[PDB]
Amino acid sequence: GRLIPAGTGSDFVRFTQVVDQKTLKAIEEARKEAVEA
Amino acid sequence: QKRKLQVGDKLANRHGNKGVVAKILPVEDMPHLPDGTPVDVILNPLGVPSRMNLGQILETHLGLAGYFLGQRYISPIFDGAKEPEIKELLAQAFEVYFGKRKGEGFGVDKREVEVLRRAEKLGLVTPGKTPEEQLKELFLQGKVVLYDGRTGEPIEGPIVVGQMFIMKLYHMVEDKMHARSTGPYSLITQQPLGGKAQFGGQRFGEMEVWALEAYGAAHTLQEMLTLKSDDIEGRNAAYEAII
Amino acid sequence: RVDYSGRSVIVVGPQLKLHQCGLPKRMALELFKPFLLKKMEEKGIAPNVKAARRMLERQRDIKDEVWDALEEVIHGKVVLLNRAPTLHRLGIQAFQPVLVEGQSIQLHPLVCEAFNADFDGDQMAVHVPLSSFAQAEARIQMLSAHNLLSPASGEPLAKPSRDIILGLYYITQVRKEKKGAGLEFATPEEALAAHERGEVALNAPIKVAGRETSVGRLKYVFANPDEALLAVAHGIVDLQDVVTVRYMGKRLETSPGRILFARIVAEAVEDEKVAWELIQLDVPQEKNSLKDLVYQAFLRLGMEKTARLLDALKYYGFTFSTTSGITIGIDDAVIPEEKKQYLEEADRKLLQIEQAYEMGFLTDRERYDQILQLWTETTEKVTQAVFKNFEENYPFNPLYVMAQSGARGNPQQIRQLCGLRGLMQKPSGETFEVPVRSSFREGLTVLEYFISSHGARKGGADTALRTADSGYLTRKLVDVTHEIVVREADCGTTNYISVPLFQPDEVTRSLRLRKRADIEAGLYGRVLAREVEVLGVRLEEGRYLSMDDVHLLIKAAEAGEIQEVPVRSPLTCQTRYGVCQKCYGYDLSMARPVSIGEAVGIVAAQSIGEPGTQLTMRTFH
Amino acid sequence: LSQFKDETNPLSSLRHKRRISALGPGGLTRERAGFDVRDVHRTHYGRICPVETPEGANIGLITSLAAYARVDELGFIRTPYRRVVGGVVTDEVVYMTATEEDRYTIAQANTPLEGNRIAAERVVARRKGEPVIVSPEEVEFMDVSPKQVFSVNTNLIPFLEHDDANRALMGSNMQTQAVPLIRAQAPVVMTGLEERVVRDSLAALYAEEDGEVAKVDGNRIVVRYEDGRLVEYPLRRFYRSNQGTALDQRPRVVVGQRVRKGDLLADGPASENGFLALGQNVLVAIMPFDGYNFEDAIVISEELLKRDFYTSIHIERYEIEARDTKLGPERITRDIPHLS
Amino acid sequence: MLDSKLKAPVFTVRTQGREYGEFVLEPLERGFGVTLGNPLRRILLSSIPGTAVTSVYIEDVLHEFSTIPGVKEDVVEIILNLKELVVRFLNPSLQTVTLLLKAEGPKEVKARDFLPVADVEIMNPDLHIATLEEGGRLNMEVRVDRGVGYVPAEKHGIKDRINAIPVDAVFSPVRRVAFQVEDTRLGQRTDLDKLTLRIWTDGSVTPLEALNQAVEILREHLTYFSNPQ
Amino acid sequence: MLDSKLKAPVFTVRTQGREYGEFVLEPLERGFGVTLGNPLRRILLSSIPGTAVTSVYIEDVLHEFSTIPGVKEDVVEIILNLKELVVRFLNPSLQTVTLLLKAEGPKEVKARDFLPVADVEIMNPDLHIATLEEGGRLNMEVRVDRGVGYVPAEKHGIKDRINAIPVDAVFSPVRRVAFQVEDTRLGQRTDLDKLTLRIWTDGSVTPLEALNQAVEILREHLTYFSNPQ
Amino acid sequence: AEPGIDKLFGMVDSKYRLTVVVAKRAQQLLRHGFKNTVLEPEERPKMQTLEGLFDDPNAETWAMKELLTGRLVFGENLVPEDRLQKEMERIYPGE
Ligand SMILES: CO[C@H]1/C=C/O[C@@]2(C)Oc3c(C)c(O)c4c(c3C2=O)C2=NC3(CCN(CC(C)C)CC3)NC2=C(NC(=O)/C(C)=C\C=C\[C@H](C)[C@H](O)[C@@H](C)[C@@H](O)[C@@H](C)[C@H](OC(C)=O)[C@@H]1C)C4=O
Ligand SMILES: [Mg+2]
Ligand SMILES: [Mg+2]
Ligand SMILES: [Mg+2]
Ligand SMILES: [Mg+2]
Ligand SMILES: [Mg+2]
Ligand SMILES: [Mg+2]
Ligand SMILES: [Mg+2]
Ligand SMILES: [Mg+2]
Ligand SMILES: [Mg+2]
Ligand SMILES: [Mg+2]
Ligand SMILES: [Mg+2]
Ligand SMILES: [Mg+2]
Ligand SMILES: [Mg+2]
Ligand SMILES: [Mg+2]
Ligand SMILES: [Mg+2]
Ligand SMILES: [Mg+2]
Ligand SMILES: [Mg+2]
Ligand SMILES: [Mg+2]
Ligand SMILES: [Mg+2]
Ligand SMILES: [Mg+2]
Ligand SMILES: [Mg+2]
Ligand SMILES: [Mg+2]
Ligand SMILES: [Mg+2]
Ligand SMILES: [Mg+2]
Ligand SMILES: [Mg+2]
Ligand SMILES: [Mg+2]
Ligand SMILES: [Mg+2]
Ligand SMILES: [Mg+2]
Ligand SMILES: [Mg+2]
Ligand SMILES: [Mg+2]
Ligand SMILES: [Mg+2]
Ligand SMILES: [Mg+2]
Ligand SMILES: [Mg+2]
Ligand SMILES: [Mg+2]
Ligand SMILES: [Mg+2]
Ligand SMILES: [Mg+2]
Ligand SMILES: [Mg+2]
Ligand SMILES: [Mg+2]
Ligand SMILES: [Mg+2]
Ligand SMILES: [Mg+2]
Ligand SMILES: [Mg+2]
Ligand SMILES: [Mg+2]
Ligand SMILES: [Mg+2]
Ligand SMILES: [Mg+2]
Ligand SMILES: [Mg+2]
Ligand SMILES: [Mg+2]
Ligand SMILES: [Mg+2]
Ligand SMILES: [Mg+2]
Ligand SMILES: [Mg+2]
Ligand SMILES: [Mg+2]
Ligand SMILES: [Mg+2]
Ligand SMILES: [Mg+2]
Ligand SMILES: [Mg+2]
Ligand SMILES: [Mg+2]
Ligand SMILES: [Mg+2]
Ligand SMILES: [Mg+2]
Ligand SMILES: [Mg+2]
Ligand SMILES: [Mg+2]
Ligand SMILES: [Mg+2]
Ligand SMILES: [Mg+2]
Ligand SMILES: [Mg+2]
Ligand SMILES: [Mg+2]
Ligand SMILES: [Mg+2]
Ligand SMILES: [Mg+2]
Ligand SMILES: [Mg+2]
Ligand SMILES: [Mg+2]
Ligand SMILES: [Mg+2]
Ligand SMILES: [Mg+2]
Ligand SMILES: [Mg+2]
Ligand SMILES: [Mg+2]
Ligand SMILES: [Mg+2]
Ligand SMILES: [Mg+2]
Ligand SMILES: [Mg+2]
Ligand SMILES: [Mg+2]
Ligand SMILES: [Mg+2]
Ligand SMILES: [Mg+2]
Ligand SMILES: [Mg+2]
Ligand SMILES: [Mg+2]
Ligand SMILES: [Mg+2]
Ligand SMILES: [Mg+2]
Ligand SMILES: [Mg+2]
Ligand SMILES: [Mg+2]
Ligand SMILES: [Mg+2]
Ligand SMILES: [Mg+2]
Ligand SMILES: [Mg+2]
Ligand SMILES: [Mg+2]
Ligand SMILES: [Mg+2]
Ligand SMILES: [Mg+2]
Ligand SMILES: [Mg+2]
Ligand SMILES: [Mg+2]
Ligand SMILES: [Mg+2]
Ligand SMILES: [Mg+2]
Ligand SMILES: [Mg+2]
Ligand SMILES: [Mg+2]
Ligand SMILES: [Mg+2]
Ligand SMILES: [Mg+2]
Ligand SMILES: [Mg+2]
Ligand SMILES: [Mg+2]
Ligand SMILES: [Mg+2]
Ligand SMILES: [Mg+2]
Ligand SMILES: [Mg+2]
Ligand SMILES: [Mg+2]
Ligand SMILES: [Mg+2]
Ligand SMILES: [Mg+2]
Ligand SMILES: [Mg+2]
Ligand SMILES: [Mg+2]
Ligand SMILES: [Mg+2]
Ligand SMILES: [Mg+2]
Ligand SMILES: [Mg+2]
Ligand SMILES: [Mg+2]
Ligand SMILES: [Mg+2]
Ligand SMILES: [Mg+2]
Ligand SMILES: [Mg+2]
Ligand SMILES: [Mg+2]
Ligand SMILES: [Mg+2]
Ligand SMILES: [Mg+2]
Ligand SMILES: [Mg+2]
Ligand SMILES: [Mg+2]
Ligand SMILES: [Mg+2]
Ligand SMILES: [Mg+2]
Ligand SMILES: [Mg+2]
Ligand SMILES: [Mg+2]
Ligand SMILES: [Mg+2]
Ligand SMILES: [Mg+2]
Ligand SMILES: [Mg+2]
Ligand SMILES: [Mg+2]
Ligand SMILES: [Mg+2]
Ligand SMILES: [Mg+2]
Ligand SMILES: [Mg+2]
Ligand SMILES: [Mg+2]
Ligand SMILES: [Mg+2]
Ligand SMILES: [Mg+2]
Ligand SMILES: [Zn+2]
Repeated sequence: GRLIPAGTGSDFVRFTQVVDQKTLKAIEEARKEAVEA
Repeated sequence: QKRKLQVGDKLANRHGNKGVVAKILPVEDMPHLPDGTPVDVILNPLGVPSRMNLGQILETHLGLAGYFLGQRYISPIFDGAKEPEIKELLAQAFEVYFGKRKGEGFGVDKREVEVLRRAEKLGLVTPGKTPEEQLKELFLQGKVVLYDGRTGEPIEGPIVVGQMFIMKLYHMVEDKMHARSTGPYSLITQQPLGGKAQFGGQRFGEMEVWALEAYGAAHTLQEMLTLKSDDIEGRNAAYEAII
Repeated sequence: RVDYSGRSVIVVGPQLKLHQCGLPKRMALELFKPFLLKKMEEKGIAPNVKAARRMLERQRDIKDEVWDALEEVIHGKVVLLNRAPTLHRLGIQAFQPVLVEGQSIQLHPLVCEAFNADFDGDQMAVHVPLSSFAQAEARIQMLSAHNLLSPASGEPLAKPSRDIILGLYYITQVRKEKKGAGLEFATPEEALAAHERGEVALNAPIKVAGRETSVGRLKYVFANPDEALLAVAHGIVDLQDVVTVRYMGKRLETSPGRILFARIVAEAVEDEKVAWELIQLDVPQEKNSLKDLVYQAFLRLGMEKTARLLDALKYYGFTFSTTSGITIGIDDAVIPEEKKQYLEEADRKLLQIEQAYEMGFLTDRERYDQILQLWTETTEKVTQAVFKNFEENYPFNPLYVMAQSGARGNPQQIRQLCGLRGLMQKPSGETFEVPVRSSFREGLTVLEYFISSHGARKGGADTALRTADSGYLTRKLVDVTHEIVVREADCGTTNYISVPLFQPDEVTRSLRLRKRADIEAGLYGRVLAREVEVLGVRLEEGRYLSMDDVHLLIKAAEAGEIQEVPVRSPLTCQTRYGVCQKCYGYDLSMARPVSIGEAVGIVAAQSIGEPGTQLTMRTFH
Repeated sequence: LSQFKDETNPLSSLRHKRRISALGPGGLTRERAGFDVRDVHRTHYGRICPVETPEGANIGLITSLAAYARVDELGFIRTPYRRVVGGVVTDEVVYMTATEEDRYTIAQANTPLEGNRIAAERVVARRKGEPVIVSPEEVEFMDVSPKQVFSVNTNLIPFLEHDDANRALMGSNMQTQAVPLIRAQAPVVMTGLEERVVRDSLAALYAEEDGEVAKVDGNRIVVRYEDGRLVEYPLRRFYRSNQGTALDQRPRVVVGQRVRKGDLLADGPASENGFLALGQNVLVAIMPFDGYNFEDAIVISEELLKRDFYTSIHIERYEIEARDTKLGPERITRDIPHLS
Repeated sequence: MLDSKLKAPVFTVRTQGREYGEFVLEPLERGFGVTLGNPLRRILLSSIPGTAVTSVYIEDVLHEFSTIPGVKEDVVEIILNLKELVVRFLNPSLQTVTLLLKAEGPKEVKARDFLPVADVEIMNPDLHIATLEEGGRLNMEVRVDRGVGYVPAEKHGIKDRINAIPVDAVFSPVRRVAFQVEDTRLGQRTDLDKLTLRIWTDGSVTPLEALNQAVEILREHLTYFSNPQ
Repeated sequence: MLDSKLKAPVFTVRTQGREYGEFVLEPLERGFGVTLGNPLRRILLSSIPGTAVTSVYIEDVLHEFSTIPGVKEDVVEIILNLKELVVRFLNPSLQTVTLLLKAEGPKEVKARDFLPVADVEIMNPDLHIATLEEGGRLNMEVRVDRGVGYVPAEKHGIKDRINAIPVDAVFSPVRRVAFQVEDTRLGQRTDLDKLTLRIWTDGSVTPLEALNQAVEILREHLTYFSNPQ
Repeated sequence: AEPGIDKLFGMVDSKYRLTVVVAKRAQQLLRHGFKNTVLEPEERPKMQTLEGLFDDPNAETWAMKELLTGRLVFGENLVPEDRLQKEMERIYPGE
C-alpha cells in the first residue's frame, strides 16, 4: 500500500521544490542575516 | 410507480438492434415528412452493415406500406413476404400518400425536386421521368423525401422510414446507479460493503490497477489501496480532512 | 472497494468535448458529498457540516442553492471513468464533469474506441481523485484529451469512428453518371460548345468520363473559395459534383465538399497553409486518410491544437452524416446479375465432377476436395462481382461507402448480404460438401441456416474463452514485466540490435523489401546506435527516428543503400531493473521521447494482452 | 434446477418453463467438459433450438427446445418429419428418434410442392448431417415445418430468414426481457404465432363455450353460456409479477355479447387484441443524427412521451421486521424519536 | 397600388371547424415559402397555449392504481381518457376550471355528462370515460388549466384534494403542422414559391388564431435585435 | 419591468470593422435560437440584395475562352476577377450601370481605372484586373446590376453587345453567415437556447445593418398574412 | 484540451516532473493562503457566476497558469527543505 516505484513516485522527481522570485529573495535575506555582529 | 420512457432506457427490435435512448428531441425540430407527420425514432444506419440483419430493413419497408394502407400483415418465418410483393404494397401506398396530395390541392416542392436531382445523380431514379413518376420509383425503393425540421430544408437524398416495432427492456437493479460516498465496512476484511441503503463500493480489479500503474498515477493508486478502502485510520482522517 | 466510487449506464455525448464527460448531478452529489458539505458552510446554505448533512438526508429538502454549490465545487476537478474489461491503460480516462440531469452518464464518442464500449447497455464506473496530487496527475497525465496516440502503435486512437467518417466521406466523394456521345473536350473548341449544349440537352452528364474536363467543369468556374459553396446552397452544385475553383495560386479542379473539408481543417487550426500541406483532398476521406491527418496534425501543430481538430471533425462528421440521408434499405443490398451465372457455371461443373466419379476416376476423397475447391473459388468470384457491381454502377450505394470509408462493413460481410455466404463447416471441422447458395437479401433457407448455425456456436464458445484467457496472457506478461520501469540517464552500454529491412523466404530465396508496416514496427521512434548516411541526409547517432525518418530509410532500402539498421533496444539494456530513454525510444502515449518513470513493463504487457483476444483459440499446445 | 418464475411478461415466464439445462445433479455434465456438448450437434434438428441458448461460459448447455419438439416415452426429443412414399408427399407425420433419422434420406420443406407431387428433379435433401442434392424418387421423408426447426421464442421473429443467426439470438433473448406496457401494440408485421403465444401462454382469458355476456366489470366478466349456466370470471386487476411487471386483464367485450367459443374476453398483460403485443410500432426514419445515435444510440421524439406510449408500471416490495432483542422488543409505532 | 406591391401575397384561407385550417399565400420570391413555413411550424408546435386535464379526484379512490367497482375501466385507463378530453374556455378570467360529474348505475359516462359551466365549453362530448354496470358509483372532480407545452404530472403536482391524483399536461392546442412549397407560374418568370401550410387543432383554439399567435411570437422575437452591447 | 419580461433577450454585439460582427441573444425558450438564426441566415444571403458583374465586352474578343495579346491573363481569368469586384450605387434610379474602362501599354489595370460614374462608387479600387505588357490594348464594358442571391451566367444570358459574354451573379454584401445554439443556464430550468450568429460582410454594408435589414424583410413578410380570401 | 500543455511539457526535463511541480505549487497556493500568487493584477484566473474565481476555485489551474509564465522556479534542490515553510508563513497572510 506503498507508493508505486514507477510513475510520479520516481526517485528522479519525488523531490522537487517550487519558488516565487519573492520567496527567493526572502531566503537569501535569511543567509544575509547569518553575518554575525 | 409509472415508468415513462427516458434517456437512461434501452429499446430493441426483435431483430437484434439493441440500443439506448440518448436524446429526446422536441417534435419541433426532428425529421419531418412532406405532409406534416414527423418521425418518432431515428435509427443509425451504421448499426446495420456490420451486424447482419437486413430483416429489420425489410420490416420497415413493409411497415411504411401498412402505415398509409392502414393494415397489419403476417410474414411467416421463411415462407412469408417476398421483395416483389412488398414493392407491390408500396405501390398501393404511394397512392394513399401522394394521391390525397394531388386532390387536396398541391404538387411538388422545390425541395422535393431538389432531392430528386441529387437522387438521379445517385442512381435511384430513372433519369427523364416526371417527378410524380420518379417519386413512385423512389418510394417503392422504401425511401421518401424528408425535411430537416430544424432548418426546413430537405435531407439531400431519399431516406427510408416506416413502421418498425420496438420493445422497451426491463431495468435491472444494477441499473439504479450505485453512488457511494462512505458507508459500512466488512467485519473481518476492512473493505467497503453495502447492502440495504448504503450503495456499496465499486471493485478496483487488477486489470484496473495496471491501468493506473501504466499511467504515472502513483498517489491515485495508493489512494485506491489506502484512503478509499482499507486504511482504517486513513479513511477516517480522510473524511474529516475533507470536511 | 474504493470509497469514492460510482457506476451507471452510459450514453453517447455528441456535443461533449473529449475534455469533459456528462455526469449525473444526482451521482455527483453523493460522490462529492464532503467537498459539498464544506462548500455549503462557506455559503449561507448551511450553518455547519452536521447541518449540511441533514439538509441533504432527504431528496425533497434540497434548495436549488445546493446544485449551485456542487457545480462550484466541481469547477476544475476531474474524475476517472472505467470500462468493463480494463485491458490497457486507456481503459481508465479522466475528464471534467459537466453535471447533468437524469440517470445516464454522457460519454464522448471519440474515446468509445479506447474503452471497447458500445451503447447496448454497457455501464461505466467512476472514481474521484481526492489528493491535490492525485488530481494533479489525473488531469495532467491521465486526462483523455491528452492521451491521443496509442502506446501500442504510434497510430492515433482518436480516430474518427464509424459515424464521423461516414459523414466526412460522403461530403468529399465525386460522382460519374452517363457516357454516351464523345468524351473528347481536351482538344476541339467545337467540343466545348457541342458537349456543353449536349449536356444542356439530355445526352452529356455534368460528370462524364471526359479526360480534361467533363462539361460539369466547363459550365461552372468559381472565383473565390466561398463563391463555390454559395452556388451549392442555391441548388446549383451538389457537394459531390466536379467543379473548378480558384484557390491561393492555383486553378484547382476539385469538388465543393472537398473544398469545404479543406476549410473545416483550415479553421480548426488557423494555420491555413499548414492545413493544406498535411491533407489529401485528392480522395474521399477514409478512416485511414483521417487517421493520417490526425497523426500529422499531432506532430506538426501540437497536442491541444490537435484536440480541436478532433472535435471539429467529430462535429461536421456528425452533422453532414444526418443530412446525407444514408440509410439501410432492402433493395440497396444489390445482388449481381452475374450471381446466377457463376452459380450455374459452377453448377454444371459440379455435374462433371460427379460424372467423373460415377465412372471410377476420382477417389472418394478426390471428389470431395475437388468440389470444395469449386465453391471456394466460385464464392470468392461472386464477392469481387458484387463489389464490381457497386464500384461501376452504384458508387453511392449505402452498404458500400460505409465499408469503403473507414466507417462500417467487412468485405466478407457485404458478401453475405449481396453475394452469398457459401461454405459452412460441419460440427467437427470438415467443411460441408454443399454450400449456402443464399444471401441475406433473400431468404436464407430453412436448412442453409441450421447449417450455418454450427460455426456460429464455435465462435461464441471461443469468445467466452478469450474473455478470461486474453487475461491468462496479460497476467503472465505483467507478472514478469511489472518491475520494468524507465529510470535513467542514457545507459552507457552500447550493444545494439540491427533491424532487418529484408526477409529471405516467402518464395525459397528472393530478397524483398519488408512490409511498410513490419518495418515501421521495428524502427519507429527508435534511437540510432551508430550514425547512418543514407540517401543524402546524415542521420546522426542517438537521434530518435520519426515516422518520417523511418519512411526515408525504407525509400533508401528501395534504392539499395541499407539492409540493416543500428538501433538501441530493451533486448540489450544495462540497467538491471529498468530500461532507459535511449533504449526504449519515443512512444509514450505522446510522440516525443519516452518520459522517465513511465511504467513500460505494463504498458508493454498490455498492448500484447488485448489484441490476443482476436487471435484464434483451438488448443494451447 | 428450481427457479423464480420469469414473469417479466408471460412470454418470458413461459420459456422459463420450457428451458433445458446441462449443469445440475452434478453427476451429469458438470463444469469442466464443454466444447463437444456446447456445439450444436447435427441431431439437434427440431429437437433443440440452435439460436436460443445464452451467451457466455455457460453457452449451449442451457437451451429451450423447438416448436414441434416433443418428449415421447423416454426423454428423446423427436422431431416431426412427414412421410413421402415415392414422388408422393403425405400429410402423415412420424416423430422420429435422433438415431432413426439417419437411416433415411430427408428433404426440406422449401421443395416446390403441387400437393403430393415433388416438383423439381434435382431437389435438396440431407441424408445424415450431410447436405445432399437427391432425386424425387429418393426423397423418403420431408421436413414437417419451418417452425419446428426453432423455438417459440425465436419463431416470433418477422423475417428471421434475412437475419444473421448470431444476432437473431439477441432478438430472441430480447423478447424474454420485454416489459408490459399499459398501452400494448402488436407488430405491423408479424410471423404468425403472436396469437398462439398469448393463447398457449396464459395471458388472455378465453371463452369456454358459446353464450352471451352478463356483466362487464373492471374486475369481472360474468358470461352466460347458452347451456343455461353463467360463470364469473375474475380478472387479476393488478398483480405483482416476480420481476415487478404489471399483470392486468383488461376486458375487451361489451355488455350483452354473444361470444364464440375461445374468444378473448379480456387481454393479457401485453395483448392488444388476442395478439402478443410488447413495445409499440413506431414510425421510424433510419438516418444519422448529430451523434445522438453514434455507436448504438437512439434518438427519440418527445411526441412518444406526450402520448403515454413507452410507459410501464413497476412495483417493488419493501419489507421490515419487528425483532425481539434481549435489550427490548422492537416496537412498530408512529413514534420516530428524534425530529419531525 | 399596381405593379410590385399589388403583386402581393394573396392570403387565402380554407377552414372547416376549429380543427383543420389550410392557408395558401403566393406569389413569393425564391425559396421563401420554406423560409416562412418552417419557422411558423416550429412555433406552431412549441410556442402556442391550450387546455388539458391537470388533476383528478374520484371520491372513494386514494391512489392512481386503483380499480372502482361496477366500473370496467381502471383509474389509470380513465385518467388516460381524460387527457383525451379537449375543453375551451372563452376568457383569461378562467385560469383553472374544475369540471364536475357524478353518474350512477347502468349508464355509459361520456364527457357530455359533465355539469355545464358558464364560460367553458366541451368540444369532446361523445368521448368515452367509463362503462358502469350496476351499483356503479362514480363521482369525480377533474381540474382543467391553461398552459403551454408538455408538463409531466410529476412536475406540477396539483393539490385540490389530498386524495387527488395529478395527470400529465397535454397543452399544445396544435395537433400537427404541414407545409408544401409548390411552383406557381406568374407571367414573366416561372420560378415561384407558393407556400401553403395546413394546421390541425384540438379545438381549444383555431387554425387561424394559432397561426396569428405564431407569427406574432416571431415578430416579437425579431424586435429583440434592438439594443446593441 | 421585473419577472418574465425583464428576463428578456439581452442583445449583445461585438463588431470589428465593417466585415465581422458577432451577435449574441439569450435567454430563449425551447428550440428558438434555431427558429430565429436559420431564417435570418436564409435572408442574410439571398435577400440583402446586392451588386455583381452581370456581363462583359472586350472589344476584339468574341468568346469567353479567348486570350488577349499583351495581356497575361486569359478572358476566363479576368471575367473571374470581375466577379471579385464590389460596387455600390446610391439609389433605385440605378438598376443597371455599365462601367467603362480602356487602358493601353505597360500599365497594370486595377478597378480604380474605370471611368467614374456619378451615382456609383467602387469599394474595390486596388483589385487586380490584368497585367498589360506592350502594345497591350484592352477596352471593355462591364455591366453591373442590383439583384438577389446567385444567378448562373446561363440563367440570365445578358445581351448588351452581340460579342459580349455573361458572368455569374454574386449578388450579396454578406460573405458568410453562421449561427450557434449553445445551452445556457438560468437559475431554475437548464434547457435554454442561446443564439449567437456571426455575419461577415464585404464592407459595402455592416454586419449590424445587414442583420437589421434582414429582420425587417421577415417582419414585412409576416404582415403579408393580413387579408384572407 | 488544457492551456499550452505543450508549452508546459517543454519547460520540464521529464513529463512526470511537470505533474509534481504543479501539484506542489497548488498545495502551497492553498496552505499559506491563496494569495500566494505571482500574476494577479490585469489578466488572471476567472469563473463566471460572478467573476469570482479570483478567490478560490481550482488551485492547480492557477499553478499551471503561473508556471506557463516565467516567474516560478522548480529545481531538484533549490531552497533548503525546512527553511522554506518558515519564510513562506512569515510573508503570506490570510491563514
Ligand atoms: C435455480 O436458481 C438459480 C441457480 C443458480 O446456480 C447455477 C450454478 O445453476 C444454474 C442453472 C442450473 C441454470 O439453468 C441457469 C444459471 C445457473 C447458475 O448460475 C444462470 N446463471 C446466470 C448466469 C450469470 N449470473 C451472474 C454471476 C456471474 C454474478 C446470473 C445468472 N444466468 C443463468 C441462467 N439464465 C438463462 O437461461 C437466461 C439466459 C435468462 C433467464 C433469466 C431469468 C431472469 C432467470 O431465469 C431468473 C428468474 C432466476 O431463475 C435466476 C436469477 C436464478 O436465481 C433465483 C434466485 O431464482 C438462478 C438460475 C440459467 O438458466
Ligand atoms: Mg509526493
Ligand atoms: Mg518557494
Ligand atoms: Mg537581523
Ligand atoms: Mg563590522
Ligand atoms: Mg554592521
Ligand atoms: Mg418513470
Ligand atoms: Mg395531414
Ligand atoms: Mg389511416
Ligand atoms: Mg405463419
Ligand atoms: Mg398496383
Ligand atoms: Mg382520393
Ligand atoms: Mg384537405
Ligand atoms: Mg387541385
Ligand atoms: Mg450524390
Ligand atoms: Mg415519368
Ligand atoms: Mg444516490
Ligand atoms: Mg449513498
Ligand atoms: Mg455512514
Ligand atoms: Mg489518513
Ligand atoms: Mg458541440
Ligand atoms: Mg451533450
Ligand atoms: Mg432538520
Ligand atoms: Mg432536489
Ligand atoms: Mg452562487
Ligand atoms: Mg446492458
Ligand atoms: Mg459494465
Ligand atoms: Mg493532497
Ligand atoms: Mg508507451
Ligand atoms: Mg472502427
Ligand atoms: Mg454518382
Ligand atoms: Mg451508351
Ligand atoms: Mg444526361
Ligand atoms: Mg489559378
Ligand atoms: Mg491563432
Ligand atoms: Mg496530390
Ligand atoms: Mg487504419
Ligand atoms: Mg507535436
Ligand atoms: Mg441476379
Ligand atoms: Mg436466370
Ligand atoms: Mg450461366
Ligand atoms: Mg478453376
Ligand atoms: Mg472466397
Ligand atoms: Mg471475379
Ligand atoms: Mg456501368
Ligand atoms: Mg466513388
Ligand atoms: Mg445504391
Ligand atoms: Mg469485423
Ligand atoms: Mg467436436
Ligand atoms: Mg470424429
Ligand atoms: Mg426463403
Ligand atoms: Mg482455455
Ligand atoms: Mg480478462
Ligand atoms: Mg487466466
Ligand atoms: Mg550525457
Ligand atoms: Mg561507451
Ligand atoms: Mg523474416
Ligand atoms: Mg505472398
Ligand atoms: Mg502482407
Ligand atoms: Mg563510434
Ligand atoms: Mg558509414
Ligand atoms: Mg531522397
Ligand atoms: Mg550521402
Ligand atoms: Mg558527422
Ligand atoms: Mg547524442
Ligand atoms: Mg522527418
Ligand atoms: Mg515509398
Ligand atoms: Mg517505388
Ligand atoms: Mg513498452
Ligand atoms: Mg480488443
Ligand atoms: Mg484464424
Ligand atoms: Mg481438471
Ligand atoms: Mg471432442
Ligand atoms: Mg446438420
Ligand atoms: Mg435464453
Ligand atoms: Mg444404414
Ligand atoms: Mg423443370
Ligand atoms: Mg442424421
Ligand atoms: Mg446463433
Ligand atoms: Mg378461460
Ligand atoms: Mg339481451
Ligand atoms: Mg357466436
Ligand atoms: Mg406512428
Ligand atoms: Mg435485524
Ligand atoms: Mg423542531
Ligand atoms: Mg375564413
Ligand atoms: Mg367545409
Ligand atoms: Mg375538411
Ligand atoms: Mg433553398
Ligand atoms: Mg362507500
Ligand atoms: Mg382499487
Ligand atoms: Mg393519455
Ligand atoms: Mg383561454
Ligand atoms: Mg391575452
Ligand atoms: Mg349504491
Ligand atoms: Mg352501475
Ligand atoms: Mg392539447
Ligand atoms: Mg400528426
Ligand atoms: Mg392527426
Ligand atoms: Mg400577376
Ligand atoms: Mg408561359
Ligand atoms: Mg400566444
Ligand atoms: Mg412588439
Ligand atoms: Mg438601448
Ligand atoms: Mg459592448
Ligand atoms: Mg462588449
Ligand atoms: Mg416564465
Ligand atoms: Mg469596428
Ligand atoms: Mg465602419
Ligand atoms: Mg476583417
Ligand atoms: Mg475574420
Ligand atoms: Mg434543439
Ligand atoms: Mg438554412
Ligand atoms: Mg448595394
Ligand atoms: Mg471566330
Ligand atoms: Mg496602345
Ligand atoms: Mg508603364
Ligand atoms: Mg475603401
Ligand atoms: Mg502589367
Ligand atoms: Mg452595350
Ligand atoms: Mg454564406
Ligand atoms: Mg456550434
Ligand atoms: Mg443544434
Ligand atoms: Mg430594419
Ligand atoms: Mg419599414
Ligand atoms: Mg378569417
Ligand atoms: Mg522549445
Ligand atoms: Mg534530463
Ligand atoms: Mg486569464
Ligand atoms: Mg448565479
Ligand atoms: Mg463582478
Ligand atoms: Mg467581487
Ligand atoms: Mg508570523
Ligand atoms: Zn539502455
